[PDB]
Amino acid sequence: RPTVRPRNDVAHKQLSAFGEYVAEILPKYVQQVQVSCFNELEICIHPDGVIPVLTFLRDHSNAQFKSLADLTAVDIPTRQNRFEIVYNLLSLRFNSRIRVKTYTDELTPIESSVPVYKAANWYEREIWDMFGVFFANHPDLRRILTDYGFEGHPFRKDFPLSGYVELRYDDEVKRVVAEPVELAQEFRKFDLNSPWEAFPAYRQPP
Amino acid sequence: GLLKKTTGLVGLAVCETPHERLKILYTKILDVLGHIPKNAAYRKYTEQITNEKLSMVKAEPDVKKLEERLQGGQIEEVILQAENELSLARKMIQWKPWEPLVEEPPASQWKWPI
Amino acid sequence: QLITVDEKLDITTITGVPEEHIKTRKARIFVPARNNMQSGVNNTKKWKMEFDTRERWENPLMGWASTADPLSNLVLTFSTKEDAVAFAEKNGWSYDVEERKVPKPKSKSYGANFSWNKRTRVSTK
Amino acid sequence: TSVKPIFSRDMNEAKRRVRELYRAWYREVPNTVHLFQLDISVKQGRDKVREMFKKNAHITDPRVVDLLVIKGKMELEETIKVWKQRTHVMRFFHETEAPRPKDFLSKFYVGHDP
Amino acid sequence: ASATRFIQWLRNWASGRDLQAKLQLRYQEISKRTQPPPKLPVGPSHKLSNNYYCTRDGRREAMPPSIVMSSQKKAVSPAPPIKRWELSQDEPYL
Amino acid sequence: HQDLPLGLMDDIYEFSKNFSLRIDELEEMLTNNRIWRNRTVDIGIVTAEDALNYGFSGVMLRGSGIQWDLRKTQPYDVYDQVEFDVPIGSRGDCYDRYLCRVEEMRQSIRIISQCLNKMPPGEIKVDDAKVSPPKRAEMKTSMESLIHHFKLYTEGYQVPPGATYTAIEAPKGEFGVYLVSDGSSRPYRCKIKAPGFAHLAGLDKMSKGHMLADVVAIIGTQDIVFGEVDR
Amino acid sequence: GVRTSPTGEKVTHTGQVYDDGDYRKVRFVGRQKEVNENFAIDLIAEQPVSQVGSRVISCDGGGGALGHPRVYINLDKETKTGTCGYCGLQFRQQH
Amino acid sequence: TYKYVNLREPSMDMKSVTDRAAQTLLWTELIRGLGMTLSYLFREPATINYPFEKGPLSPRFRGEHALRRYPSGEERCIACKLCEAVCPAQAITIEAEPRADGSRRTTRYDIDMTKCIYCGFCQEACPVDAIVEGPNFEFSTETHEELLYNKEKLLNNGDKWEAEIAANIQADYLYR
Amino acid sequence: SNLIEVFVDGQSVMVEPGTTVLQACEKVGMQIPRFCYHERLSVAGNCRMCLVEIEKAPKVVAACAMPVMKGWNILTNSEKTKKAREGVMEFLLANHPLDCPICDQGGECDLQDQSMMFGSDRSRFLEGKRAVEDKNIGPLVKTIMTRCIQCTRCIRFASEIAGVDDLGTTGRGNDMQVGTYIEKMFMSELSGNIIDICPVGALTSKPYAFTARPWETRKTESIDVMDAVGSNIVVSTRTGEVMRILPRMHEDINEEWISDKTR
Ligand SMILES: CCCCCCCCCCCCCCCCCC(=O)OC[C@H](COP(=O)(O)OCCN)OC(=O)CCCCCCCCCCCCCCCCC
Ligand code: SF4
Ligand code: SF4
Ligand code: SF4
Ligand code: SF4
Ligand code: FES
Ligand SMILES: [K+]
Ligand SMILES: [Zn+2]
Repeated sequence: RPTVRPRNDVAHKQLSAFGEYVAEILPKYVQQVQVSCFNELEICIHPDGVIPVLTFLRDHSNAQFKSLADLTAVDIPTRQNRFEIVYNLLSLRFNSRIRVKTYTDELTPIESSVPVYKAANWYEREIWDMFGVFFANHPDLRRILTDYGFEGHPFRKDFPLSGYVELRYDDEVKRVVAEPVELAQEFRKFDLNSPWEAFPAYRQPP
Repeated sequence: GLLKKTTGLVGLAVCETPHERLKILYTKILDVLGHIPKNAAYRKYTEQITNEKLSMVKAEPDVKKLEERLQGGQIEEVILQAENELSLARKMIQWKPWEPLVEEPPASQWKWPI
Repeated sequence: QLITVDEKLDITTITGVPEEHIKTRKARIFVPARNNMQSGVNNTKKWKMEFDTRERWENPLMGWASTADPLSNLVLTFSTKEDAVAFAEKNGWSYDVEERKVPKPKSKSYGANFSWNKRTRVSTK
Repeated sequence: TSVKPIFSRDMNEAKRRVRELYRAWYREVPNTVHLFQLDISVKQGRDKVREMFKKNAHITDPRVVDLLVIKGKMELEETIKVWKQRTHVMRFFHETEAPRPKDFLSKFYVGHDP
Repeated sequence: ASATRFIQWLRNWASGRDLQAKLQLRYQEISKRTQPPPKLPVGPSHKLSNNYYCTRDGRREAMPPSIVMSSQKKAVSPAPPIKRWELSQDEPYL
Repeated sequence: HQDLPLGLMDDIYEFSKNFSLRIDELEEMLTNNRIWRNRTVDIGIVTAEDALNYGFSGVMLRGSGIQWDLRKTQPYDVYDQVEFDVPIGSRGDCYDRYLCRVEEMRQSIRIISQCLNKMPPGEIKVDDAKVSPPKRAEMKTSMESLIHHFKLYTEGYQVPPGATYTAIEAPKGEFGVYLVSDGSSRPYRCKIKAPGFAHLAGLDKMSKGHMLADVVAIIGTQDIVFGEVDR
Repeated sequence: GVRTSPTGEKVTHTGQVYDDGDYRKVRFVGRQKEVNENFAIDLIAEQPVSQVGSRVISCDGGGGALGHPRVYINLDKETKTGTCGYCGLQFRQQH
Repeated sequence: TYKYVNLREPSMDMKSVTDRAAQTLLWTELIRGLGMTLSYLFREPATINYPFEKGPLSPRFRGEHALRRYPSGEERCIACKLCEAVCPAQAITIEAEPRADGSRRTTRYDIDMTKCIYCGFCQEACPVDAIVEGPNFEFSTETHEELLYNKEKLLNNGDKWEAEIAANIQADYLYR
Repeated sequence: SNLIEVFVDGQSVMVEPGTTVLQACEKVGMQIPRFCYHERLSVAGNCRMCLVEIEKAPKVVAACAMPVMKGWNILTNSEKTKKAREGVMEFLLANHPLDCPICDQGGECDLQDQSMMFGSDRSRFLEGKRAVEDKNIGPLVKTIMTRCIQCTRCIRFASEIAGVDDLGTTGRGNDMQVGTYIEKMFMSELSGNIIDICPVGALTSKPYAFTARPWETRKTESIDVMDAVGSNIVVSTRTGEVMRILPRMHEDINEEWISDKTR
């Protein structure tokens, strides 16, 4: 079928088998395992298990996920633990990828994974900067992307797109100053969602 | 069985006695694994793959043919992976991840879309 | 090792929001009304949180709509009103909660269109 | 209601960190005024430090206090290492911002906001 | 292309290459800036029958993830080990 | 978005036919120049293990001998149908990474030559008008096409809920997006994995034991564009 | 169809013009008010009505795929003409 | 498949060692580098004589915006707002009302040229070929305000450039 | 006791006798596509967009009108159901005018949206289209009747809700036309509600004509003050300006209607 993405059952079965393998070996930490219809494996864990689970996947002979592809956060305000912490890992030995997910809120530290991957250093600084998730035992946790003295965590869903302050050069004080934001043209919010359901397969129970 | 000049990976030295090094390492792993409960999946699975690797090492004196059996790259990569497993096994004893789940997630923690 | 905290969760001091946009705002927690121009109901499933509307004025140069309200476009989505209320409380916003309106079950009967002695009989089809 | 702490296990431990941070800021102001060639006085800088601390005096959650101290230490580091420029230090003082009126009548005359 | 024979010889010798065969300035070998109109083909879904969208609706064949374990035998790797690369036969060494 | 205009492929062929000579002239200036070698040889050496654990990708890996290239190992659109070689370093230094990049240019021309010859006929966007807009001539004659055009350019297509980490072998290394769909026509979250982010994070490590002027060379060897580092 | 106001300012095709006390016209002092003088309302009115022999006619604005979406215009009423909603051309059923 | 870029053993015979000593002492590879820059001195440069000569462009080129008309002079734009909806930068602002003759037309059509990313999405979205990106790229200004285009400016651009815009559309519309 | 068990895609649901198939589906969160059906009007069953397969039954049923029987399994997503929807949508769009850019319904149109969700993605109609003359029914409701899909919602609303029997259908077959036959104005204090219930841009607000698109409006839920009923409304605004007033459903006050003064 020319327009439809072909399925890959063989990879789906392999990744499912490995997902059970991980769950059996680390029952203390694994809460959910799932494989998407495009064959990506996700391990959902208790936050206490960040270091043991990541170490296992890096070092175990049947895993060897030696490369941390990416580390990021997602803000979901409706959840009690609004922040989802996503680790994307790559195994060159087995030419495979795995995603490890955990959660935290605004006041609960997550264990820094710099001991497992040195790559994690800056990714965790960015998560702290943009989302305000604190990582315990980080060698140097501080803002990385925002301005010095910037207040707030911009990537949170309740942070306004245009922020609270804006900058200009003021001649009286002969320096750049920060003042409350005023826009000559307000950003125009669009309501795009169709009132008609698009995907029956994902309908939620009433 | 001539000794190769280079592994081709920067920082990974050539190993002069790969068979002895691997026999020592795999035996060490099985020793550390004896301290893990018998019904822990980490022990059962790691003992199984370790023993298979140890049998290959004993059944192949040719390094290049041994490398092909193990499918782990250079024999020096295989030695490094064994050292990683030995280090992991010692961490697992302290972590004890075979214990029951510490805590269930809140009700809708892994529900997507919301 | 865990500790015990009994304080009501309050994060207003660590979110960076200017004080004006916490104390003087009124969050509205509600399920959006169905757009009456369409019959689809898929936009009435989730809870929303929006803030009070503030001044928009005409830009002298172009006539564009200008604003000084940083929350003018902020709209948050929640699975339940309890989640929305919890989010509002910990952020220090005062809020109003409007109970979800659900269309009541109707009694429909095609046969009633042809009633022998009731007013429901239709004069045209 | 049992939670993972950040640094402090209770308010008494948390308030020790607050006092330590205040001392560090208090001693840093004279250097900051000289290093950034600020036109404010050392007393003004310390009066501003006290004002920033004082507005958070109502917090009773040790985890919130820990984050405030954590963020306060980051801000102090940015100042001591001169990662901030003069504009950043002076942003605490809102020199170019006109006095916002507070009483009901003044706000009524200018606009609609409360 | 306008270089004299002497100057062409001088620069060919200095560089060591036959520069004139591969000039970096374009001349008449480029395609015309006016071209005949195209007539592009149409895709596989351009049919008048046997073409119901529900038989070619990729988006609606997407499914939620398969939950293999929820908190509510031989060892396996995530995939078979990767095969050793083979040295190029075009030119193994620079 | 559109098909190739008539005559473009001929001009790409004309450009490609002469380009390897331009690389040769570049190599005459640098490859054997003792000053260039002094500035790059044994500068910014990274071991294979450190490169992996620091999150490096692309030439930052292959320069140190790691045999990895997503076009080969995790191929996309049609990379499995073209032939090319992956250049590999042996010293893990700036000079080897320079050589890898120069050789990759040669292999890129080799791929381009195959794409020109094996270019097939057909449409250039999915024949599915709930995703790709219809042709303008159809939009102006058929009711279905006009509705789909109107909706695709106002609401956009809805994407089924889910999350993917997708990566390619970009010129600077592995470039990926962790894209989260909530079922609507707007993405819920889009994290951009930029290879230069991890690479620049490794500058302090790579600059150990080097002089100030070597920091310029190491930054260059990493090939850093702050559009993607900072996003 | 450019007309001017008592103050002298040209009136645009959307009817815009600053009134007498409007300070905003200071922007034109020493410069000029850009006004397009080809008023489309006056130009389309110059087009003749097209006589046709059917109750229904189709318009695509001319030029095939270079015009507008093709629409069908009903010409049953004799009081008025049929006007294309896209391009403003008019049609009339003859006899 | 892979290749090694820098994995070779130098020959250690006397002839080869003496070759490298001569290179070290006589700077031969450096002299060879001088040869290449010498050959470029005697090549014709690639510079064109701007503004008397111009770089080549194609009919698809995305430049300054313009609003187009029908042959009768009627505006093509019918205020559908598809362009405004698609604009990735929110650079377009539109108001509309019934015209005095009942026509559906705009009363405001603004493009902030300093918000615009010159992406061309507006001209793809337009159902009537009303808004286009024209061929002009030489419209830099001395003030910011001059780059905030209203409808009169954009209609004037269309009347100014229509001769070239129509020909360019004539060359590319079969690829659209 | 009184309730009977039916199944919606295998999911059991208990419904009262007389419940239609469409209402049973809505009990499990599935909205059957519709055009002629409106829950506050009498059932018509003419658009046929609601056709749905009943397991082990060879003929699709009009879900809006068919009473559900005990033990039925309603397959709302079967191949037979999808092909029925595609076919009906194809007939609906065959004579429909290519008006979306100039049509005020665009962006909040049930024909557009259900075409996207349930119809095919292209046309195979190779003929010329129908064109219908417009009717003048007063200064509030603009008629562009070539867009009408003959759903008869307006007729049923006028007769049953407004108690005015002025709207009907004349002619037959493909030439059937909704209107008043004679020149006549639909001036009732509830007349403007036919704009809302008309699924297409056949009936549109004259004062609102051309001024806005739905996606750019901001919706402020509010209350009416034109009388003492207290009808719930939505105030649509754009860039600081009020653009129109819409009903906001409230079962215990105005349901989903408003008076013309409120509107
Ligand atoms: C019979 C009895 C006779 C006894 C006497 C016999 C003597 C003849 C035999 C000896 C020949 C002596 C050569 C003298 C030139 C200097 C040689 C030299 O110093 O070269 C080595 C120098 C550094 O070499 P390097 O690659 O860095 O490695 C060495 C460190 N391990 O490398 C360099 O210096 C490179 C230069 C760097 C500058 C590059 C820019 C200049 C390049 C263009 C120069 C053009 C030639 C100059 C001509 C000038 C004419 C006025
Ligand atoms: S070119 Fe792109 S950014 Fe500019 S107005 Fe058109 S759609 Fe908007
Ligand atoms: S320029 Fe085109 S797309 Fe934009 S409002 Fe006018 S007709 Fe619609
Ligand atoms: S009623 Fe809907 S489908 Fe018909 S022209 Fe209007 S917007 Fe398009
Ligand atoms: S005018 Fe509208 S409501 Fe009335 S029959 Fe036609 S489509 Fe239905
Ligand atoms: S909704 Fe059932 S036939 Fe119209
Ligand atoms: K309507
Ligand atoms: Zn027309």
